[PDB]
Amino acid sequence: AVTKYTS
Amino acid sequence: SARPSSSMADFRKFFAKAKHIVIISGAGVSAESGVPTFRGAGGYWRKWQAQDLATPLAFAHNPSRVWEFYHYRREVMGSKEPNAGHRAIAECETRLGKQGRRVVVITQNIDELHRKAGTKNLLEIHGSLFKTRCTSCGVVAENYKSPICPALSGKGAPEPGTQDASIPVEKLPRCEEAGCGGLLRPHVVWFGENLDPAILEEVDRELAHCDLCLVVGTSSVVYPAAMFAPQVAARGVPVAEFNTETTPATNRFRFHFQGPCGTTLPEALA
Ligand SMILES: [Cl-]
Ligand SMILES: [Zn+2]
Repeated sequence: AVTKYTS
Repeated sequence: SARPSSSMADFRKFFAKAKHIVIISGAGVSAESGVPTFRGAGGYWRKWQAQDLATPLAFAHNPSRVWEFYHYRREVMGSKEPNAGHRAIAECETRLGKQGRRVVVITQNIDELHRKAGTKNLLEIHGSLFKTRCTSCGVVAENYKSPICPALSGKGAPEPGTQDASIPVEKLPRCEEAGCGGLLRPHVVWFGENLDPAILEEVDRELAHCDLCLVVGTSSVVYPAAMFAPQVAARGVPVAEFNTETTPATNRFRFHFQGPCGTTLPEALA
């Protein structure tokens, strides 16, 4: 998959 | 220092010739309509930000709490409308499309304001507050009901100290397809989940072929969205950022226009 996150 | 151009004339040279313009939009555009985003300057819901509640694990543990949050968000859209930035974007799409020039919006936002403003070529990469997906059968449905289920009526209050409603799972929103009755969840991409492969294919196609890219109201901290405009810039294509503040990506772009999008975009896209 290609995954959501915040920096 | 290494800071991008704020020359609107220079921008306009690229805009006048572009046949294929990608506009990437984030939470700052929704913020200008008064939509609470619950990240950055976008406030808190009770003790929490979106990063705390918009996760598979928060929903595993307290699905009533996560639904309270999403219900609040659904219900406040009753008083929120598109802004001059949304309209500049939609009008640009319409006007350019009559000349056979393509404008596509790729949005991180889930509140459907670009749809309401009349944007046609729209990629909603994180889903929609007004769609449900079943945790058992996987069917996606549009849902605008207010309230979404009777048990949520008057729940979702955002005040710190507000107590959990603790709605039994059987009275949260349920699949209505013959023979499922699953728990529904919002059809929104949560932190820790991947984006739909089909949408990401459509996104890569637009990014590979565009000749101008605008990144508007994006903090450029949520990935993979934050990697889209830098990828364009690395192909030598002009990228202009429209945001109230500099971001981690700013120095990767050809222009930075500071201010609310509703002020800068109607001028830029005229
Ligand atoms: Cl954003
Ligand atoms: Zn179902």
